[PDB]
Amino acid sequence: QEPGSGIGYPYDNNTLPYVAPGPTDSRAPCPALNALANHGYIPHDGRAISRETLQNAFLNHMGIANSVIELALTNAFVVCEYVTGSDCGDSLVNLTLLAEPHAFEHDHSFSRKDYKQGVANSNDFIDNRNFDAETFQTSLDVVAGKTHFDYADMNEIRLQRESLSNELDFPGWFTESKPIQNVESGFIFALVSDFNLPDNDENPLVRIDWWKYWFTNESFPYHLGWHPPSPAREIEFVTSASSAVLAASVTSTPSSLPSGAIGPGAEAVPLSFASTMTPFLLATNAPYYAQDPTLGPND
Ligand code: HEM
Ligand SMILES: *[C@@H]1O[C@H](CO)[C@@H](O[C@@H]2O[C@H](CO)[C@@H](O[C@@H]3O[C@H](CO)[C@@H](O)[C@H](O)[C@@H]3O)[C@H](O)[C@H]2NC(C)=O)[C@H](O)[C@H]1NC(C)=O
Ligand SMILES: *[C@@H]1O[C@H](CO)[C@@H](O[C@@H]2O[C@H](CO)[C@@H](O)[C@H](O)[C@H]2NC(C)=O)[C@H](O)[C@H]1NC(C)=O
Ligand SMILES: *[C@H]1O[C@H](CO)[C@@H](O)[C@H](O)[C@@H]1O[C@H]1O[C@H](CO)[C@@H](O)[C@H](O)[C@@H]1O
Ligand SMILES: *[C@@H]1O[C@H](CO)[C@@H](O)[C@H](O)[C@H]1NC(C)=O
Ligand SMILES: *[C@H]1O[C@H](CO)[C@@H](O)[C@H](O)[C@@H]1O
Ligand SMILES: *[C@H]1O[C@H](CO)[C@@H](O)[C@H](O)[C@@H]1O
Ligand SMILES: *[C@H]1O[C@H](CO)[C@@H](O)[C@H](O)[C@@H]1O
Ligand SMILES: *[C@H]1O[C@H](CO)[C@@H](O)[C@H](O)[C@@H]1O
Ligand SMILES: *[C@H]1O[C@H](CO)[C@@H](O)[C@H](O)[C@@H]1O
Ligand SMILES: *[C@H]1O[C@H](CO)[C@@H](O)[C@H](O)[C@@H]1O
Ligand SMILES: *[C@H]1O[C@H](CO)[C@@H](O)[C@H](O)[C@@H]1O
Ligand SMILES: *[C@H]1O[C@H](CO)[C@@H](O)[C@H](O)[C@@H]1O
Ligand SMILES: *[C@H]1O[C@H](CO)[C@@H](O)[C@H](O)[C@@H]1O
Ligand SMILES: *[C@H]1O[C@H](CO)[C@@H](O)[C@H](O)[C@@H]1O
Ligand SMILES: [Mn+2]
Repeated sequence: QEPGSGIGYPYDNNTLPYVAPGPTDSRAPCPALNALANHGYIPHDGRAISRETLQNAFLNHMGIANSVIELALTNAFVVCEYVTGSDCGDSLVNLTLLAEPHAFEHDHSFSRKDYKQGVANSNDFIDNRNFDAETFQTSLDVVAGKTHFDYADMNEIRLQRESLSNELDFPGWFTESKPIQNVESGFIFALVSDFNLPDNDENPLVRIDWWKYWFTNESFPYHLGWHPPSPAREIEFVTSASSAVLAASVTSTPSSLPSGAIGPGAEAVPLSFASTMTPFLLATNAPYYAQDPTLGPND
């Protein structure tokens, strides 16, 4: 928000306004990075981004400590080298390359379509990067009629998403990605769980309106009483939440689930790609921005 608005005070004392991305701006498959870029906490054009830029942006404007993004930074730069063909040093070329499929970007996302979702031909691909309202609605419908959801609910959501993706993706494309997705499940609990409840650290409950605002608008739900977590969330919270999601009991099992879908997931680790492997072509779509309604500087 505008620095003088005081909307972030006293959790964020140095805010910048929301600015919608233009047609030439680079955006990510990540709702967090997109929100940061929309506010210029990382470059608004989504290009040439250093580790420290990202660390400071997450810590000072989102209440997310350095520990939370340590692996994410490692993987971002691995994907950058893979996509571009050369070492990206400490300048991430752009955000768009992060939508390289079967890498950091993965299938059965909460709010994005899959790279080969519903395509009639093997070589075809679609926008697996921009926010997709229809996809996100499939996630929200699992918790329809609710204001909050827990670990068990999140587990049901990711299962529903896995089921839908396995059915809709071109035969052979679907690849389960529990370790990455459920770090991201942990991310959701870290950012938009209801810290106003007395037991937030034992059984954090996500506020659905906060989640919906963040994802749909790619800006921060301050108007709904949200603020950056204080103290900043640490990696321990995230991986514990991740483990708790996958450990939660399933009361409704979707069909067409991949093998081993229900149960614990592997620890997320650094990505690696063969030097001979050519990257998949990136979707070229203009960056998404909210239009119903469009957002003002303080939204
Ligand atoms: C530099 C650090 C980060 C990088 C490089 C990064 C990168 C990515 C990428 C490539 C995806 C796409 C995966 C997919 O859904 O197919 C993604 C998704 C996601 N990111 Fe990040 N991320 C970072 C930090 C964060 C943080 C700190 C949060 C929140 C605390 C966050 C929230 C999310 C969520 C919730 C998704 C899932 C979106 C969905 O499934 O629709 N990210 N991120
Ligand atoms: C973000 O950065 C990535 C990585 O540099 C960009 O993707 C790449 O964009 C270039 C065009 O600037 C593509 O190069 C072209 O390749 C085709 C086919 O090989 C060739 O006919 C052209 O002569 C040109 O060399 C490249 O394919 C593409 N990489 C991938 C894997 O898709 C991306 O455009 C950037 N996005 C934004 C919004 O800045
Ligand atoms: C995206 O952001 C917009 C702008 O903040 C939200 O629309 C506002 O919703 C709040 C509810 O707290 C109201 O006070 C305002 O009257 C709304 N403004 C306008 C112009 O509609 C919108 O709800 C957000 N989207 C989601 C899905 O959360
Ligand atoms: C991205 O651009 C490519 C051409 O540069 C196309 O081959 C792709 O289909 C894709 O096009 C989509 O996004 C662009 C924005 O760059 C739009 O102009 C197209 O209408 C399409 O949605
Ligand atoms: C914001 O400023 C107030 C008043 O000086 C201060 O008490 C608070 O600690 C500041 N917040 C942060 C996160 O620095
Ligand atoms: C989130 O983190 C937990 C603990 O590392 C994993 O078990 C899960 O697969 C996901 O990566
Ligand atoms: C989440 O998981 C990690 C290991 O993946 C632990 O280090 C952390 O304490 C938390 O249990
Ligand atoms: C790890 O941390 C999470 C979040 O604080 C808890 O919900 C979980 O029970 C475990 O202690
Ligand atoms: C990962 O961590 C969670 C929360 O502590 C457990 O529920 C799970 O069994 C696994 O150890
Ligand atoms: C986890 O617990 C539920 C009860 O809520 C059962 O339905 C399920 O079989 C599993 O034991
Ligand atoms: C068991 O409970 C879950 C909530 O965790 C529901 O999603 C499901 O429909 C069933 O009632
Ligand atoms: C749906 O069915 C699976 C087994 O296929 C269970 O693990 C789950 O608890 C739910 O009842
Ligand atoms: C229970 O919930 C699962 C996942 O949301 C559905 O796939 C199933 O149809 C039932 O409603
Ligand atoms: C990481 O691991 C892969 C193997 O999957 C190698 O191809 C790469 O060179 C790096 O060592
Ligand atoms: C987004 O842009 C529209 C104009 O199309 C405005 O009505 C709105 O206030 C927001 O700035
Ligand atoms: Mn995805």
